[PDB]
Amino acid sequence: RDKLNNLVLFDKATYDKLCKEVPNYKLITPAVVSERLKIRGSLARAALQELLSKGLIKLVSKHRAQVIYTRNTKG
Amino acid sequence: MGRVRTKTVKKAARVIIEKYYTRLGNDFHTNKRVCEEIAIIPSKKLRNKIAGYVTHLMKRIQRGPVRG
Amino acid sequence: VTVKDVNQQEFVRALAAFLKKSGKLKVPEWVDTVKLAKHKELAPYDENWFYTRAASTARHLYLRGGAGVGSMTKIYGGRQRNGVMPSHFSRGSKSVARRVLQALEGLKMVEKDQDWGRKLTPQGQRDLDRIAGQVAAAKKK
Amino acid sequence: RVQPIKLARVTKVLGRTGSQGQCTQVRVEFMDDTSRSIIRNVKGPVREGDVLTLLESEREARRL
Amino acid sequence: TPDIKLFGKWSTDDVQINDISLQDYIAVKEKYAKYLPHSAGRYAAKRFRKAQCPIVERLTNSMMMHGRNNGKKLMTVRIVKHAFEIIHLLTGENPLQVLVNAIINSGPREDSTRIGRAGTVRRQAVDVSPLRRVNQAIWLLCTGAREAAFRNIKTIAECLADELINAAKGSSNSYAIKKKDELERVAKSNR
Amino acid sequence: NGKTFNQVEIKPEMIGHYLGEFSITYKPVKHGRPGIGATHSSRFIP
Amino acid sequence: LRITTRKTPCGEGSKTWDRFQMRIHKRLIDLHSPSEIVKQITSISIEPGVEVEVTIADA
Amino acid sequence: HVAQIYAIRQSISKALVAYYQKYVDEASKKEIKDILIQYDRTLLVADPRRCESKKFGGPGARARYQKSYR
Amino acid sequence: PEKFQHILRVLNTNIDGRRKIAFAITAIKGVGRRYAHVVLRKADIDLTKRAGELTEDEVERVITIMQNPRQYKIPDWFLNRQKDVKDGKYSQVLANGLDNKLREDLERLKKIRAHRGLRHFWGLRVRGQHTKTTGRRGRTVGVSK
RNA sequence: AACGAGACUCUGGCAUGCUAACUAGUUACGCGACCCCCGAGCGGUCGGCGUCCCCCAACUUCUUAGAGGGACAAGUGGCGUUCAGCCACCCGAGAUUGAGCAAUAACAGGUCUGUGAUGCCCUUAGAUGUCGGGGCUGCACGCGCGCUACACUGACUGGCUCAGCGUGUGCCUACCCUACGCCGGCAGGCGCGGGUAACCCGUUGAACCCCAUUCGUGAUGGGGAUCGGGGAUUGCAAUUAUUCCCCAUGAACGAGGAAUUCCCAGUAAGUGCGGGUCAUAAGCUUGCGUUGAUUAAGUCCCUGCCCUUUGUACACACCGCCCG
Repeated sequence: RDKLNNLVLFDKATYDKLCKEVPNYKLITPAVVSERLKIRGSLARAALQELLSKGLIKLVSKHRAQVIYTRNTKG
Repeated sequence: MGRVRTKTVKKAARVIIEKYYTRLGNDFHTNKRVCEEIAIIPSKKLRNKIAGYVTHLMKRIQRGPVRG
Repeated sequence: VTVKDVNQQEFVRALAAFLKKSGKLKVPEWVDTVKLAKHKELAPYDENWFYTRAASTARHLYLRGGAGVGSMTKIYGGRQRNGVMPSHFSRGSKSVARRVLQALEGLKMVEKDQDWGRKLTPQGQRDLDRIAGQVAAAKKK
Repeated sequence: RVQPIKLARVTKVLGRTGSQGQCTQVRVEFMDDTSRSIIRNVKGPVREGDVLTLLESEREARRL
Repeated sequence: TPDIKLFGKWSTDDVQINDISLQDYIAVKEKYAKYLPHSAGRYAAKRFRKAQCPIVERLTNSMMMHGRNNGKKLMTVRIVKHAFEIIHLLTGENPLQVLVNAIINSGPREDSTRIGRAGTVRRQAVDVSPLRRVNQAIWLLCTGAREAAFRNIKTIAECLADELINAAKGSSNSYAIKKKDELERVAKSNR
Repeated sequence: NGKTFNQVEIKPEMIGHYLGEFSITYKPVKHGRPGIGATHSSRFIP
Repeated sequence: LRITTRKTPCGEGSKTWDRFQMRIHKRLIDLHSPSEIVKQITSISIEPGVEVEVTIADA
Repeated sequence: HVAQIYAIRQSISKALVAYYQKYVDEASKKEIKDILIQYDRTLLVADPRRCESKKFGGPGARARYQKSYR
Repeated sequence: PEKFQHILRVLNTNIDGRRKIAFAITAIKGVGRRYAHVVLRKADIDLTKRAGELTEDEVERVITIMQNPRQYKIPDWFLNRQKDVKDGKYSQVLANGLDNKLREDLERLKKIRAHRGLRHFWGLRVRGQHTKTTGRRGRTVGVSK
């Protein structure tokens, strides 16, 4: 085992980066938010649900055990 | 695979061709029904074998003479 | 439409909500202390589990010939992890299902009919197929 | 080595060798020269007419 | 399209095998394209019979291993539908051409074996069948995603699609293209 | 017990229990010094 | 009827068993006619050890 | 859940055929036969494979209990 | 958001604000996960957020609803202890009192000196279990000369 | 010429051919009843959904079990002495689906604790032949067969949806399987009814699987050992906890050395169920379904076995014999 740092709620830099990482990244899953930031992972699940209501991300597929989200579906 | 014919087949096959040479065709099914009438073979699977060898012999007997 | 046509995952999630609006279902006091079956290790997350289960009760009666408190439990039962011992099947609670079916019968969406089992009232059968088309109206079947 | 990647195809299978039958002798045609042929040892299950990917044809088989 | 199945959305046309060596054991589109990878359960009763069945199905078969996952072929197909989806968003290709490169780049060119002399280990270099290459390459990359997701927050779908990228474009960040070159490095030595 | 009558006084603090919990029927145990075949080594003599 | 039991008394040696089976057969012919001539003709003309059970009515 | 799916497919394939075999001519259904049997997957045929009977000394029909020499 | 507080101390055990409310509370002895999902609902608060997001007003109510469970209508059967024995009531025991209570019942069963206390004092299994192949701490045994 | 092999018996796989069925179904209406316009139309009717109604209806595809047929290396192409056979292919169920039965001769193998089978010896009233209690479960240790685990291909909580081999009171001496109604969180209690069983339980409304929430890489909510208190059931009796249930307690264990077992197609592995023992009780054994891979189409390297040739100081047979 190991020790990895995580945060269960946001602070400034995480939240502000969260809005601007979106157009920079084509793939968006909660797992990828775990590594690029230090985020719990369950935090990232609900964080993406918020963004989809704004239309800053787009759903592309959904399942019980895995969920995919994309940038804006533009090209 | 395997399934090399036993002596019980080869003994009676020769006999049945000698004394009922005329009745034979060269088809499987006709040669079966003849063996069923000119003799009784007490199994069904055994009958399907003895016919097939009787057929296979009758092919060669229409060439040069068999030595058995 | 008949209830056969539609998805059934969708069916219950609109039927559960329907009942709770209309003041229907007089619920037992015990609903926040209830494991809900012998083979569970926890209470449900849900806080309106009673409403959800009454949906699934009335649906099965539409399909099959209707049966009592015993049979409902057998339909719901699942696997029991006995720890170090190998898992086996077992049946869940009874006294919950005995409150469910009597609560439905108070609304006269079911009734004790002949041949050893409650059967769903024509008023009940009307209400099922009424909201069955509401499902198709909603999304689009 | 400094030879580029060669391609050569089976003409015939000869028989199996090794100390558990794990190697297979095979004859192969060079696929650029139709009168050239070398014998090889090939590990995997082969049929006939399939193509291999030799790194050299300096090597040649003679025994198990 | 109306006479030949896609994959449920993914064309099997504009898909090539870019070797002449490894085709006729890689095929996916001659008529072998189907809506789903599944069989009635005929796959082997002859040595040649193995080859015929699709590459995409073979991948699904070798994905379920190690005890708890055996006999759960439907769960396995969930991982594959996400894989192609992730591969297409992530790089943007016909996501089968990714897989075909990933298989061809992971198959060994030469291999070693054992030979008994003097009661001591000696090794001999030998060649490898095209059918061996395909079987090996399917094995190797599936071990990668299985290994990575054994304590990672990442799901196996994500891990597997990453593993086909690094195989399809060699970069030695995969479990496959590493392990390929290990074998060939041995085969040079004892030869 | 099996042979022996172990006597006991009855307390008011023992109520609910049985009689047989206050008289044992085996020697607690001591050891030991492992014996011969007490393992995959014991064997041979001639 | 299945009986699956040891082939070895006082178990020793390689563990073996033995399947025995009995196959019963039932079949019934329904008649509708006067009960006299039935009970007359039925009980006679039976050579083997085969059982028969007459019923007054069932339908 | 699984084997039912193959059963309903196998029946509807043959059902369609039989309707043409009885009320329409040969050349209609001969065509349809060539199409299905091309990607045969047990649409017009049936597996003969069913479970084999277990014998003692194993938990399966082939697999055996462990054997110890010491 | 919600940066207000994190790790805190409550009665007898330190409880983190890192974890969800119910699961956080379980660390305190005499409270399992099953016991906590009840007590939160009697308190009529969310269990869908972290323990660091509770206020002081709220957690003050929690311990009251916990330590008088009969008076907030949690059933008697759902408690740790029903008629302790020689105390005469239904009771619910929590962290540091649990150990004190536990040590008494050990002492009691050596006071009377039943079979129980002897097995306890000897360090052997209380319940019907074989000890022939069960245990080991020990195994170094030799016999040769 | 004979025994074994094979032949044989059982089982699986092929029948819209044959035989016939309210203790098995299907279809067809006759329908009348319920339901929603859900589609054309209006709600009727036509179509769709199941149930009651079903017959003096029609049929036997499905289910059931009987009589029969079918596969033979049969046909074709290679190969073989062109013999015996072998390889590929068409048709198609390919010449191997799995079991039962099994020779000569032998073993100082197991069983006097299956036997009112049995020799001889012993014991036989202070009995080795009956009641009460205790023990076969006692632990510093060594080994074998297994079960459950070490998580995210997961756990947890809801929702959906599929099966088969069987078995059951009227028996042993007191006992079965359970529907339905009522009461209880649960274990369970209580009131009624059916079943001699293709008739009643049971259209066996099973698990894995499937669909949606929650947890987040943390010895964690993974794991459930240890242990405290309380409630039920069986029995004449439950203590060294018979079994079952509720709350609490929360350990080792984070993929395993030297070694080693088993397996080739509905097979391995995962997963549940019935029977056996049973007053109460399977982590065992014996069968059955369900989901269902990877790898091989070989070889004598290891281990071992069959046949020939050869050597031998061996025949209690190399686990032999024999020297200082």
